[PDB]
Amino acid sequence: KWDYDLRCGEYTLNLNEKTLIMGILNVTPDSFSDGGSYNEVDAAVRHAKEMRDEGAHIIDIGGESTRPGFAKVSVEEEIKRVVPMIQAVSKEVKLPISIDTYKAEVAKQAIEAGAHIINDIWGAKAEPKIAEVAAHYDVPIILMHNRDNMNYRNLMADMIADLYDSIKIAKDAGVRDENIILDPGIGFAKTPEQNLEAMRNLEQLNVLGYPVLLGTSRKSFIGHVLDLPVEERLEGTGATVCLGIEKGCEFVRVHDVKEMSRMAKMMDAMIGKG
Amino acid sequence: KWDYDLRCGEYTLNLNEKTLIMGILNVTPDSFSDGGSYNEVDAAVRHAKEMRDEGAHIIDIGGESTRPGFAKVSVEEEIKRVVPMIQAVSKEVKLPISIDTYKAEVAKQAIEAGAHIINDIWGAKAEPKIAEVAAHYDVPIILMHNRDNMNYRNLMADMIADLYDSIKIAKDAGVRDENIILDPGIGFAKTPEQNLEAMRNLEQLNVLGYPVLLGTSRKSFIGHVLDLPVEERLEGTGATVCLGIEKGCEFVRVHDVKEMSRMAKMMDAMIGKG
Ligand SMILES: Nc1nc(NCCCOc2ccc(C(=O)O)cc2)c(N=O)c(=O)[nH]1
Ligand SMILES: Nc1nc(NCCCOc2ccc(C(=O)O)cc2)c(N=O)c(=O)[nH]1
Repeated sequence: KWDYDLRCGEYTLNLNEKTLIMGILNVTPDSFSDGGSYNEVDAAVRHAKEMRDEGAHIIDIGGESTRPGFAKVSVEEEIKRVVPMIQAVSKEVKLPISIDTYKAEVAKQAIEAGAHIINDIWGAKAEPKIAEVAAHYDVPIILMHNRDNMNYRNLMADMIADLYDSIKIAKDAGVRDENIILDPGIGFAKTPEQNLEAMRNLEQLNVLGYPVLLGTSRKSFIGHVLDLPVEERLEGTGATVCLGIEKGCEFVRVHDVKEMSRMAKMMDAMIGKG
Repeated sequence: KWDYDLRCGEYTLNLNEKTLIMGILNVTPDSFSDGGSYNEVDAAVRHAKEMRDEGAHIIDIGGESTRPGFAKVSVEEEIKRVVPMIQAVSKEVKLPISIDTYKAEVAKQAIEAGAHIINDIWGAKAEPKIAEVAAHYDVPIILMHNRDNMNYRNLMADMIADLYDSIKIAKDAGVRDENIILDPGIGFAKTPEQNLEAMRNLEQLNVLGYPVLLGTSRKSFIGHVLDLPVEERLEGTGATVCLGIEKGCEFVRVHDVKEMSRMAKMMDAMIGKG
């Protein structure tokens, strides 16, 4: 399949050999500072080493603006939190880092402080200027599907159209094709039922010709199906990661790294990946 | 898909609604008797109730002749062990029971003592007379793929041919089509690599037009891929059960019932089963 590797500055990721595990960094902010305090940076570094030891290939690190139950946060604010965490994890853990942000100033600073991949939940549509940051630093950029409504004419046809609008924004900024990753955005502007329909038809995403990241870890559509709370979603999650790899994804973005790494590796063996 | 239900005397199994979990009964024999002692029958009954409570739809119970690290055992011997266990589990747990045996006298006695399904690892080839027991009691019969060599010309073509030889034995004894289940026999007369090749191509088994049971729970091909001991094979197992359901299986035969039931149910939701 892939005739190139994902170039991540110091690191190379081969897309043919294995499904790549991206581990979700658990960020617990210190009640008493706006960023860079010992307890919260040390929590982040130890969690990254755990994930590295359990099999992660990329560490994903987010600021308050994109991470669930928080209010919106300033750009100045998001940078103080996240940049000390990038610096520490980057020096201390030998894996590429993706910065999860949709804001172009936050992406730029995160890269300067040692990030390799940009993870955008708005697919360059919130701030088109982020695709300019990508092209300049020449870093991979994940363009996730998202929209500000759930009025689909045909769920998958529309998702593909919305992903191409993202791809067009990126390429018009000089983003090289080999620095584009797509994401179907499970959980984002989709009913519980639309989420399962996108799972059921993920293979259609491969016609665009770019690697696909999948992120279903613990999402509430799992809780919809199984009737289970967030901490009881492991098995449900593992089902979506296996279906996702049978359907052609190159990455998955998971909390339960040790578990999902074993499922990934068994699946790779069976489909004949690598 | 299925225009009929699996009729199991007292119980009916709908093949369209859900993947059916068959739970593997843990049989720990009493050092001091040849069968029917309290400790070992009570262990069996409590394990069945655990599996019922965790989501199992069928309980699978085997005698010494088919269960791994034991020597061959007599017919008289296999009946004393297994028949007290059938009687107790059957009265006490409200689910169909399958008797795992390839011997026609053992199958007959197990049914008389309350079993609903026959599970034959030799596919009626060890003792063709078992298909006569099936037809008479009019019970479902699982015909697993197995052979006495690993000289395949084309693994899957040969498996399908060997399964049809089984089906021909069964039908020539008066086994109704609706009482036939096939099994690709993962682990049986196949290298670690042949096992993955059968996983990769299980969907071909559906051309025969019968429900398919899959049993990969903890098998050593998982240990081959992941380099993990028997008790560390949960994630590997879950991968094979999901690929198996994406490929059209109606049953899986599992040790880890609670876990594999959640994965089964998420998968059902995504493929649109039920
Ligand atoms: N690209 C991509 N990013 C994602 N997330 C980035 C935005 C922030 O999302 C978070 C979701 C969960 C967590 C957490 O549980 O700690 C932290 C952050 C996806 N899912 O949340 C996804 O499916 N794909
Ligand atoms: N039909 C069918 N029967 C099977 N087994 C019946 C024969 C006895 O096999 C056992 C395998 C494991 C265990 C156990 O771990 O307790 C007990 C019995 C399959 N796998 O072992 C299979 O994949 N399909």
